[PDB]
Amino acid sequence: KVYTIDEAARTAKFDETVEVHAKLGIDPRRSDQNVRGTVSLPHGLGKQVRVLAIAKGEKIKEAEEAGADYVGGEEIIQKILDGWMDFVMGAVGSKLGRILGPRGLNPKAGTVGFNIGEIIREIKAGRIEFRNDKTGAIHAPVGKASFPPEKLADNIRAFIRALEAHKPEGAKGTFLRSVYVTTTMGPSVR
Amino acid sequence: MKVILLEPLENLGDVGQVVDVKPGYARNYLLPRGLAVLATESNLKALEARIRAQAKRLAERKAEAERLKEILENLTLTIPVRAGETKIYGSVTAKDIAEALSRQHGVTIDPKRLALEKPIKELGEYVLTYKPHPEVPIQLKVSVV
Amino acid sequence: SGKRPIVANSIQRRGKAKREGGVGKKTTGISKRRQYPNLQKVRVRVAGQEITFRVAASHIPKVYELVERAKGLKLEGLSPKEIKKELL
RNA sequence: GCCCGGAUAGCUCAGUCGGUAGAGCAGGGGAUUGAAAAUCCCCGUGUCCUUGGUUCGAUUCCGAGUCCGGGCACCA
RNA sequence: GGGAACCUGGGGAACUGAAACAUCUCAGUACCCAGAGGAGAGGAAAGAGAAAUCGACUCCCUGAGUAGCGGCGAGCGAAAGG
RNA sequence: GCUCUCUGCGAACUCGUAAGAGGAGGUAUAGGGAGCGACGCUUGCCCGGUGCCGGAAGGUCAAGGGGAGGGGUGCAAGCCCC
RNA sequence: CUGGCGCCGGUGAAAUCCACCCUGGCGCGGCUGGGGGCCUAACCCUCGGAUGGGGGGACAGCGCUUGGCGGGCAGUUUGACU
RNA sequence: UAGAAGGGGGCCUGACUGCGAGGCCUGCAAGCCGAGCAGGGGCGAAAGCCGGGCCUAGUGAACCGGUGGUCCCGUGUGGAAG
Ligand SMILES: [Mg+2]
Ligand SMILES: [Mg+2]
Ligand SMILES: [Mg+2]
Ligand SMILES: [Mg+2]
Ligand SMILES: [Mg+2]
Ligand SMILES: [Mg+2]
Ligand SMILES: [Mg+2]
Ligand SMILES: [Mg+2]
Ligand SMILES: [Mg+2]
Ligand SMILES: [Mg+2]
Ligand SMILES: [Mg+2]
Ligand SMILES: [Mg+2]
Ligand SMILES: [Mg+2]
Ligand SMILES: [Mg+2]
Ligand SMILES: [Mg+2]
Ligand SMILES: [Mg+2]
Ligand SMILES: [Mg+2]
Ligand SMILES: [Mg+2]
Ligand SMILES: [Mg+2]
Ligand SMILES: [Mg+2]
Ligand SMILES: [Mg+2]
Ligand SMILES: [Mg+2]
Ligand SMILES: [Mg+2]
Ligand SMILES: [Mg+2]
Ligand SMILES: [Mg+2]
Ligand SMILES: [Mg+2]
Ligand SMILES: [Mg+2]
Ligand SMILES: [Mg+2]
Ligand SMILES: [Mg+2]
Ligand SMILES: [Mg+2]
Ligand SMILES: [Mg+2]
Ligand SMILES: [Mg+2]
Ligand SMILES: [Mg+2]
Ligand SMILES: [Mg+2]
Ligand SMILES: [Mg+2]
Ligand SMILES: [Mg+2]
Ligand SMILES: [Mg+2]
Ligand SMILES: [Mg+2]
Ligand SMILES: [Mg+2]
Ligand SMILES: [Mg+2]
Ligand SMILES: [Mg+2]
Ligand SMILES: [Mg+2]
Ligand SMILES: [Mg+2]
Ligand SMILES: [Mg+2]
Ligand SMILES: [Mg+2]
Ligand SMILES: [Mg+2]
Ligand SMILES: [Mg+2]
Ligand SMILES: [Mg+2]
Ligand SMILES: [Mg+2]
Ligand SMILES: [Mg+2]
Ligand SMILES: [Mg+2]
Ligand SMILES: [Mg+2]
Ligand SMILES: [Mg+2]
Ligand SMILES: [Mg+2]
Ligand SMILES: [Mg+2]
Ligand SMILES: [Mg+2]
Ligand SMILES: [Mg+2]
Ligand SMILES: [Mg+2]
Ligand SMILES: [Mg+2]
Ligand SMILES: [Mg+2]
Ligand SMILES: [Mg+2]
Ligand SMILES: [Mg+2]
Ligand SMILES: [Mg+2]
Ligand SMILES: [Mg+2]
Ligand SMILES: [Mg+2]
Ligand SMILES: [Mg+2]
Ligand SMILES: [Mg+2]
Ligand SMILES: [Mg+2]
Ligand SMILES: [Mg+2]
Ligand SMILES: [Mg+2]
Ligand SMILES: [Mg+2]
Repeated sequence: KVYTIDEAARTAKFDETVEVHAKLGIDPRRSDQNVRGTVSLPHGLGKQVRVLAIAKGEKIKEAEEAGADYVGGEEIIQKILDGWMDFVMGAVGSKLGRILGPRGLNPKAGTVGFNIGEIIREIKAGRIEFRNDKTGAIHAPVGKASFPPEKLADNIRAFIRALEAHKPEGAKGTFLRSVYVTTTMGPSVR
Repeated sequence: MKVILLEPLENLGDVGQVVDVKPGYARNYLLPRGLAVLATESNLKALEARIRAQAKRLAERKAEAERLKEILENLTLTIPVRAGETKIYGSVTAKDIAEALSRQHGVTIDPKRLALEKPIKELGEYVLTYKPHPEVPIQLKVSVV
Repeated sequence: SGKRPIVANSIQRRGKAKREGGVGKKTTGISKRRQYPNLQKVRVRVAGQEITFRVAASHIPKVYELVERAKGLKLEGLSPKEIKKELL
């Protein structure tokens, strides 16, 4: 309706299963997609994200008190390597090939937050709020969302997952909205 | 081709029904056989005429069947039928149930429309219903002497 | 060829062009010859009595409208003039 | 100059909506045969055009490059 | 039905020119036909075109061989405004 | 006189813009076109190329249908274009 | 759901359920298209003179438009040196 | 023409941009040579040499279009079409 009807999501449990499933358009010419790492988002979700810090044996006091549950160092590089079940996720910034214990035993891992001062701080914002959701080959889209606890607040999907419209060449029309999850899903103009 | 049907047809029958047909069909069948006419304002409005004009003129015997029912519904005649206890001597027909009524109050009643199946022939307190469509139950109080 | 209501028939020309388009390179013209555009005629039989017109068949309808006029006059053999004329 | 299909064994051509590279013929080794064919057997050999990129991996999927073959329109 | 031309409409060439020729030219000319009359035609804006603009139409002088059109050849050629 | 061939009848074919006419008040033992040329004895081989006849597949193919996608404008809906 | 949890242990990738979607197919609906039959009423041909009866029949015919064949006919071109 | 225009090697890209005194040849219009100035470069310590090739053949006015580019024009204004 008009813009959106966040409240329209009126059974189950904590309905955090809300999403942005609006369609898309393949890549015009030589291109693709990519979700902005930790897409700001005017929300916090009240999540205790288990942010992993590719630190070492020195950053084990603040890497934990910066918004992360737990953090490991280099005594788990080739330690959690003798099992296909032993091994968030950051990475050693710069040209460092962190792709040694991360290039083998496939999940999600790329760019992260930088701060050669300490893993924790009062300026440790944006590192437990939003994340990503890029191309899906079949049709990317498919984003995240808060839960059944907000009026027009849940309308973040807009200037956020919707304003994600920033990376794209030209050979169609990025559209065909649809929002929600784990119950059903409606749709309105974007 | 917008046209007004006359004879009832299949998929387009109700007369006076404005329906769109193939130019040709209209031109070489419906129109030539006088089964319809060109939905031209001229005829179209003239149709509306036969529409309202009769849509109320038939809704007339409906406005009077109501400005009637409100009286024969409460009013009872009471016939001075010469009888003895049960069996009457000369059954009371509508014409009497009408005569003894029109010439008793001044109201006109059809010696057929009354919706009667037999001239009774047995005193009592009879209550019936006039005709057609919505009914107006007139009652009759046949006494002796 | 005639016309009834409507009216007659022009005499067009021609164009034999053998060329690009002006959306690639030029476009020259082979020959102009005198064509004759006959006026898509067509005949109509109508009930006024037993009448026949040769409507420019783009006006066929006008035939009827003109029929939709009971000028109040018995036989005359043709009764077209009135029709085709008291017309308009 | 635009629109189509292509490049795979020596040759002629296949093919999964990503998992092995396969036919027919030529050619060689054998049987049979008056002669010569036709039959009958076993193979032999691959950067799947060149580059990247996609994917855990690509004959294949997409970008781009070169050669090849088909179709259509121009030509001052 | 007739009438020297003149006029309006409907039809409508070629020779020539292009130093050949087909577009183009000659030319809407010659001619044919219908019709009008002392004239015929046109004529009171669904106009013009850049002017806070003009104000039916027709004729003459300009505008102007300009603007343009054109195998951008030969050659053709306005309108507004005054 | 022989052969090939077209023609089922509103024939084919010819004339005419048309109406219509001829064909023919005929109907395949009839009409039209072609070539050879009484009669006798005969009339070989070649469908590569051309023509004609035959082929409800494929190839190519103009309007038109179709709209992936793009462009010009506006604040917009839209209007327009390829 | 009203009895499967869900990780399992492994696998590149994990199963309940909700989604939006790639591939292909099926089933009702919108809007456009093709081919087959039947009919009559336009149109056409006929019928002791029919406001009709037969035959043909949305084809034919004819208008506008597309592309093709096309010396049947027309306009032309087919250089110079020597 | 070896007192190199020939043979080899190292760095290069002047097979530049703006221009152009003065001439050769010559019916026209074409063709040819060219010192020097400016800019920003190459090679050499330097003087210097460098606007293609030892030199003369290897080529085609205009018109009509095609691709780019840009200070220009763009029909009342802006943008477009051109
Ligand atoms: Mg294991
Ligand atoms: Mg898709
Ligand atoms: Mg051409
Ligand atoms: Mg029409
Ligand atoms: Mg009249
Ligand atoms: Mg009129
Ligand atoms: Mg070419
Ligand atoms: Mg392909
Ligand atoms: Mg292939
Ligand atoms: Mg090959
Ligand atoms: Mg292959
Ligand atoms: Mg091969
Ligand atoms: Mg083959
Ligand atoms: Mg074989
Ligand atoms: Mg063999
Ligand atoms: Mg063999
Ligand atoms: Mg062999
Ligand atoms: Mg061999
Ligand atoms: Mg050998
Ligand atoms: Mg053999
Ligand atoms: Mg063999
Ligand atoms: Mg091998
Ligand atoms: Mg090979
Ligand atoms: Mg390879
Ligand atoms: Mg290999
Ligand atoms: Mg060429
Ligand atoms: Mg006179
Ligand atoms: Mg001429
Ligand atoms: Mg001439
Ligand atoms: Mg001449
Ligand atoms: Mg001559
Ligand atoms: Mg006078
Ligand atoms: Mg006068
Ligand atoms: Mg007048
Ligand atoms: Mg103007
Ligand atoms: Mg003048
Ligand atoms: Mg002229
Ligand atoms: Mg003037
Ligand atoms: Mg005869
Ligand atoms: Mg014959
Ligand atoms: Mg003959
Ligand atoms: Mg002879
Ligand atoms: Mg003999
Ligand atoms: Mg022989
Ligand atoms: Mg032959
Ligand atoms: Mg043959
Ligand atoms: Mg055939
Ligand atoms: Mg089309
Ligand atoms: Mg189209
Ligand atoms: Mg638009
Ligand atoms: Mg399970
Ligand atoms: Mg959906
Ligand atoms: Mg899909
Ligand atoms: Mg597919
Ligand atoms: Mg189906
Ligand atoms: Mg079915
Ligand atoms: Mg019949
Ligand atoms: Mg009949
Ligand atoms: Mg037809
Ligand atoms: Mg000739
Ligand atoms: Mg001439
Ligand atoms: Mg010549
Ligand atoms: Mg000579
Ligand atoms: Mg050197
Ligand atoms: Mg000179
Ligand atoms: Mg040279
Ligand atoms: Mg040299
Ligand atoms: Mg020229
Ligand atoms: Mg030209
Ligand atoms: Mg304008
Ligand atoms: Mg303008």
